[PDB]
Amino acid sequence: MKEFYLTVEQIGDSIFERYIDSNGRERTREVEYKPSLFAHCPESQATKYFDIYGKPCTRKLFANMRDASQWIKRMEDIGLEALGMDDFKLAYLSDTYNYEIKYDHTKIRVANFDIEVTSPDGFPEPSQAKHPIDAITHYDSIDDRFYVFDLLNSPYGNVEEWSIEIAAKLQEQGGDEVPSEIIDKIIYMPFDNEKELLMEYLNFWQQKTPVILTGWNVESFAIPYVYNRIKNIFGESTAKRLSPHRKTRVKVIENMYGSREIITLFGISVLDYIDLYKKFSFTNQPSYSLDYISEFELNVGKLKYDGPISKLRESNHQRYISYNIIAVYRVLQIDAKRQFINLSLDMGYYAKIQIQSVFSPIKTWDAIIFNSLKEQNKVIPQGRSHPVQPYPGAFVKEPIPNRYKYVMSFDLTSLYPSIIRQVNISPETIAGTFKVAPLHDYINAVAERPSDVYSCSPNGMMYYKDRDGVVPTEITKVFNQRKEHKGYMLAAQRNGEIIKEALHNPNLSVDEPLDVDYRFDFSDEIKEKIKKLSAKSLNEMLFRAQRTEVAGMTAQINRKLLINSLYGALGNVWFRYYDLRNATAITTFGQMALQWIERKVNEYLNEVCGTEGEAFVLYGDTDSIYVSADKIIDKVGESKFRDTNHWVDFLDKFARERMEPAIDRGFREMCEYMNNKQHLMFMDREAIAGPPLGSKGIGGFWTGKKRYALNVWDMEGTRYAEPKLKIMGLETQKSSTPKAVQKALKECIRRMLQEGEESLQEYFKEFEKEFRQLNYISIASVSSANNIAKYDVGGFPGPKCPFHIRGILTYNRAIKGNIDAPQVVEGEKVYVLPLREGNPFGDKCIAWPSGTEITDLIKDDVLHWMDYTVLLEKTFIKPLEGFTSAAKLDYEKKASLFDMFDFH
DNA sequence: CCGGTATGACAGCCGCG
DNA sequence: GCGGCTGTCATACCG
Repeated sequence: MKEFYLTVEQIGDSIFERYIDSNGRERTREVEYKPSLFAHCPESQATKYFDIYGKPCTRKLFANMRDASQWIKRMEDIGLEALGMDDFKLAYLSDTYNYEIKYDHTKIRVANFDIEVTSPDGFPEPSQAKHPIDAITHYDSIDDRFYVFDLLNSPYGNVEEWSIEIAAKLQEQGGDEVPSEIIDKIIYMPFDNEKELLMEYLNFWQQKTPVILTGWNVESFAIPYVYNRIKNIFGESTAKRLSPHRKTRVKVIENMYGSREIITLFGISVLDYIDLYKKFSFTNQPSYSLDYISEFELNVGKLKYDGPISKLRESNHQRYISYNIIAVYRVLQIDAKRQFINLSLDMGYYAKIQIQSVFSPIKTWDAIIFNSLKEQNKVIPQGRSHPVQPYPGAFVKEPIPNRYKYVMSFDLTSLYPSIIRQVNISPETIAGTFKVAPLHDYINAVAERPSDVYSCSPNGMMYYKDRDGVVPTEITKVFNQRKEHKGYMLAAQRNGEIIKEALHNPNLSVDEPLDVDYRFDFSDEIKEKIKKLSAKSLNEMLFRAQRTEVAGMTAQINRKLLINSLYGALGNVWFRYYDLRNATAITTFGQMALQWIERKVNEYLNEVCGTEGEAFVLYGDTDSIYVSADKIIDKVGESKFRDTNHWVDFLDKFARERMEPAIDRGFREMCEYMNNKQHLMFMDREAIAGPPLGSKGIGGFWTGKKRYALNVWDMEGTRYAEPKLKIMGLETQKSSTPKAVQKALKECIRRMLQEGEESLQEYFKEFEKEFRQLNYISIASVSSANNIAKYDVGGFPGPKCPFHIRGILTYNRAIKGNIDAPQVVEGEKVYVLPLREGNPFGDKCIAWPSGTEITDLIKDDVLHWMDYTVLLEKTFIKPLEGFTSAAKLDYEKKASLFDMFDFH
């Protein structure tokens, strides 16, 4: 097997590596690595090393890393450039592994653990770690076992041993519903005192030292609590043993608001699943607690207990231990579904970085490019501490707030990556500049042609058409690998079809699955002697065909993620290949591309419909245009179509045959006008919107920029049997909007587009009467709690104090003295409720932590004073007028027509 | 260490017989 | 004060 790294660290003049060797064993080694940095040299001096600009460089080899970094410092103090990879870990990875890394996850120790800490005085702060750790459940991926460490005696109670018999029983049989899947995998270890527990867990830690450390909030709680607990009882030297290299660092992470501290454990890659979820899930959640995310992903019911957390070990220790195990297991079930760990491994090895760096698009691309350039014997440029200034961005069209019956959308393919390739945008390819005219003049093509020899962007940038740019080449590569892994996935899909027919007529003798590649599809030379084989062997040849089929998509997804993350990296000042003018070029071209095609789509549709000057494109956002298909329908009449599906077919056929080539011809003209290297503005039909045929619905409406709703029938050649609502930017798609309200507004939107005015009025009328019977959680708004102390003046709302903050300061007055009550942590989101005049609180709102039921100390009175009428107006009625006034509909039986004009 | 533009809510300011 | 208008802040969205 091929050798691969696990963790990599720099300590002083030696790098510390953990790795799997040629025999599958986990090994560690200190290396006094000899790095190589690069300086500018005269022409006459010959080497094979050149920078990205094609300028000669001399490889300067250092004895140790101290000397290397001391030299960079000296180059700064005078005004010269120090070329090469300054991050010596990365340069080491590339040297030890100068080939395509193929990893085996089975050999990688992935640990996820969760601790329990009984704390009667509120949340147990990890910095102090003053309370005994009374439970640790530690799962090891290699062992496939759960290791349970259970404290039996503490200041907070003497408890009996946890029973694995009871833990298996049904909820109505004695509690604890630990699944059969993991019951055989639990290893239970009770302890007489805390010192024995921590010491045994630290010995356990030495034996099964995690390479990847995961869990929920593990970096902000579990790690720093365990480390500080051991440090305070035993000492720093004992606590530092959590690092296999015996080195730890206390790191202070600071946001734009607030500050906290984490512990770095050199020799361990920490992938907190909360951070892993937040980055890769691509959906904002009202709460980021484990129980809420588990509910979302796994559909698993509420993990319920009796009383508060701080009294659960004392009252039901059996349930206390079981809920610590399930908590670990939930993170395991989520990973089984989303694969965010395998993905972060697959991306990390591909780029040849340390796995924690995949949280940073910067570090990843910095290494992928570094790897390719290293083969070319090319030298990477120096990082320059560029200042921060926001460059211009995407174009968004202002839409007329109206109803729109029929809409066809058209989206461009990977717009920004495509722009980079089309114009050849890269640091070294910057050819020159030209005097620019207003963007409009380029959109309308009246301004003189920018250049006869160079590839151009509307911001005044010129790029060589003959050079192959470092950035564009590298993104073409990833684009090609994505394209190549279709030739592996679909190739297995061709082979997966003739298995059910192969097993339909088999002949058994000897199980002989001959070695033939699944990535490259089978030919008639192999297909002839593969169907007459054994019946039992066909199952294994299908099992490995499915293995390759998923593996093809797994790598394919990682390429798209890499594609989509490039632009953001190029726009980041801390990026090695960052250039202000280049990022401006990517974006301004996009501004042109969208408006250019808008101008072309209108001109084309005017010619075919006979009219002149009418606006067919209603809305355009970044890479997508929206076209009103009203006149196209009216051209053949609505009553001529039999069913809904018959007019969806018509617009689909029209887009395909008539509109696509018009779009295609328009962009080719733009490529020539700009003198670009390659035409890559491919725009294909996205969505087809409209009401049911013979119905009083409106089909779609806009209220403003980034706020619209459509009734979709087809999305890229896929016909929905039942129509889907594509709501974008409206309240129903916002995390702030209450749950019951969220669904009721969506239903109002559904009744608008599909059923008409009369139906909307009927639903709204009744949702008034039974509004008060709905759950109080489903009618509370959600907001992030930031800068609470900034507006806090002795527990009182200060100058310019927000509404959600005003609720937290009413909450603090309500929990006055009670250290048992749940706390509002800054950064964490909170539920918001309004309460009427005459309330026994002070202000007019109250806010409690999100994802939880409000405490019994105030639920007695809050569920009594909360103003529904104000809540009905603020969260439901006001947003509804937003929709209805824009759609030209009325939600209420009789409204005056005059109450729409601004008047005197 | 991946620009654009919406709504809610507050506070300054101007003219308000 | 009572609305209107506008700058600001905070939050959360669209690509």
